[PDB]
Amino acid sequence: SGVNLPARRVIIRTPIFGGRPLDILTYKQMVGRAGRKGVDTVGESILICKNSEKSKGIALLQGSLKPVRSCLVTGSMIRAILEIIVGGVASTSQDMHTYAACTFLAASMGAIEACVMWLLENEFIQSTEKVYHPTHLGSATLSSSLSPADTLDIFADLQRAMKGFVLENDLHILYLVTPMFEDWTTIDWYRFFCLWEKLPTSMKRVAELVGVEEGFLARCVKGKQHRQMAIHKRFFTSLVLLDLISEVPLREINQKYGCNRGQIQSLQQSAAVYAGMITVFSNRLGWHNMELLLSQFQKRLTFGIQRELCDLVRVSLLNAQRARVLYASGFHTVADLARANIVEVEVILKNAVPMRTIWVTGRKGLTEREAAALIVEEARMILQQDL
Amino acid sequence: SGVNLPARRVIIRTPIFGGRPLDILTYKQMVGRAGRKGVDTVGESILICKNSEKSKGIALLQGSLKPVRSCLVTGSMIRAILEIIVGGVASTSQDMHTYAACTFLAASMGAIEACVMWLLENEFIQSTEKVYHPTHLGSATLSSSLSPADTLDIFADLQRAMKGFVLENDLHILYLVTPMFEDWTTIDWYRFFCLWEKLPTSMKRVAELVGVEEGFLARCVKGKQHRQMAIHKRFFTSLVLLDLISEVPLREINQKYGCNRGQIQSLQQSAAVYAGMITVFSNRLGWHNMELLLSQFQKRLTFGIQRELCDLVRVSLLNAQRARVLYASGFHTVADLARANIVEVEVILKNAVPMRTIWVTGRKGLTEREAAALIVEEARMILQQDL
Repeated sequence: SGVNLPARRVIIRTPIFGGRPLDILTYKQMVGRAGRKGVDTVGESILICKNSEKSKGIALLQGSLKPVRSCLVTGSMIRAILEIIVGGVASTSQDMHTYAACTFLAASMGAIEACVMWLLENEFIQSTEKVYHPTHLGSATLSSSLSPADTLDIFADLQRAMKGFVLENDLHILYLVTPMFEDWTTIDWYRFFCLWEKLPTSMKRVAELVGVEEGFLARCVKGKQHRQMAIHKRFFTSLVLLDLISEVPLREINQKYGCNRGQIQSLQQSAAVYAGMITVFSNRLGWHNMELLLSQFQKRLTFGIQRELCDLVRVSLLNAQRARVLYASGFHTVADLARANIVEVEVILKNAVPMRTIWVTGRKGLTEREAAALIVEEARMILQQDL
Repeated sequence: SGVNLPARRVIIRTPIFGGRPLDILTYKQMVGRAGRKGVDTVGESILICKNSEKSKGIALLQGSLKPVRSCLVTGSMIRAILEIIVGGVASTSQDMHTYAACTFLAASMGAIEACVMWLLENEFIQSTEKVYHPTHLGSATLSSSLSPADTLDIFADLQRAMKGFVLENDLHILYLVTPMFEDWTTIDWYRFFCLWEKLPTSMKRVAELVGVEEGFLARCVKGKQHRQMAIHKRFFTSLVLLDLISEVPLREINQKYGCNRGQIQSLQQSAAVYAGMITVFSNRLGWHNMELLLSQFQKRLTFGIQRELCDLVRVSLLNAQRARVLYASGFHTVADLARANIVEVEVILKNAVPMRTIWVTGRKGLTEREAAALIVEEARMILQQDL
């Protein structure tokens, strides 16, 4: 499903992918890369099958991808009506019924009117004379683009930071921006136990405040609760993210956290969007103090930087190390970095090694002389374009 | 200052005792045991002196006992007038001034009336038309026989356990009954730090609730606050006492807690009186809840037993082991221990070894057959005498 990777021959190992048979939908694009335009006159695919698996394998060759559905109580439809009656375009209930006539479900050929009552129960909409008007929680969910199923928990979770908050460490702030657990990595309980003990006094206070138990953490799982399970994995996700924003080596996290670099950036990119949705959610809800703490946490989770390098990182070619080594060069803001001597940044960028050898996302490789010039050149354009 | 120990010769090491010159008062009784009555016709005392210390040493010989004082703002006088006007005997202020004419200070030959004003400020006394009446705090302090200086802190300390309490472990209850630190032992910070880490999760919750800091505990003292000092040493006294009421061996405490067995009994006997004063203090103050929790903690601290052996220990001949081994013999209460077979308790008492060899306080040594018969015989008298 990714970027086009042309190749003359395509080989598939088994019709069974991860213990399950290969889907036809992904199979069409699975082979579709075979044959380069204007270079290769013939492209081929060789699916590999054994014993009785050939009967299952051949079915994909003569099979066709399944027809599309609408997937529309349903959690994907609650947001649908919330997206229209909160924007103010559709107010009368009868006109809302015509919206359900405009969807994919209607065009394919009851509970739609019974689903707005679900929103009525959860304070998302106030009932008036029927003509519906959004509430403070309803308008905040739409602006931040969260699913209404998740918001009910967040609203009761963010409001539980009202009772008690810690500020020495970023853990409690990070705990409220970790999205979920999904299946981003396989947990290691014994490894978590050793990490649980070595945690400092400040961080252990956070866990008790959000429901994580010191007495039960990597203790009962060894010897053997869905909402309690979604909290412990949420805490582990927050522990990993705190090391990410501390700029610890990514290799070191592997040796310490058990999850490899592939699932780390697939989480810090996903958790950075969450911090960009909680911040907007708290902005529209009139929580000006909470928006202050989470305002800078979207930029920190994306790039794995500290507070110091937030301004340096604004240049698109400084991801996580090209700004740290540059920061030690006496350049602490992007304003005066834009005025750096061109020949000066060449030597400092040469060092710190863990002709197109330096890499920048989007333009493949680059040479050091050009990229260092691009560091200043991009900094020129930022200073006057935003003022 | 203890029990008489006659001897024909008494020899003293140095006039300097513990880095200070020896007092005259203790010197009269220092060698007064020399010469047995009706056995020794001559008793002698030989003080050993060196170099120039002989001039200081001879002052002991020709010295006379220092004249007595009264030591009577003064903390020992606040209790003096509280103890009388709260009993109802002295009410009028002029009669109180007459009482101050009856003291040792008066008979030896201004601020007496000013010390009442100290009691007025601290709510110990309500002011009426001057005729004075007790308050709820004033009548509770007298009955429990606590110094008014200590009560002001206890009342706030015991009202902080009002808001938050823990019950799974006996630590927080023990924290409210540890008297002070005095100079019962020399603290070991590094050993406490290792002990601080190995504390379970439940006990560490108590320390944060009473002012003890996980971050600062055997951390700053190594690298280098009187009320903060008196709390940490209070916590150590409560930490030691919990092992005492867990029936752990006293030898093991020495290897683990660093304080010798001599200072342990000098604490558990002193801390047992405190539990007998806090319980009475809470009784008169109308706190019927922790009067229940602290009711059994005077007997536990005196004998270093658990809850199970509270009834067995009522017999004066079962201190801390003679009841534990007897408890495992199927005898769990003093009611049915009174009906035990005489020959049965002989064999069980013979075992558990860590003719008059078994020892009982107050009667020197005893033989096993007599003492085992005394275990039952004392239990006979208790059953009907108390009913």
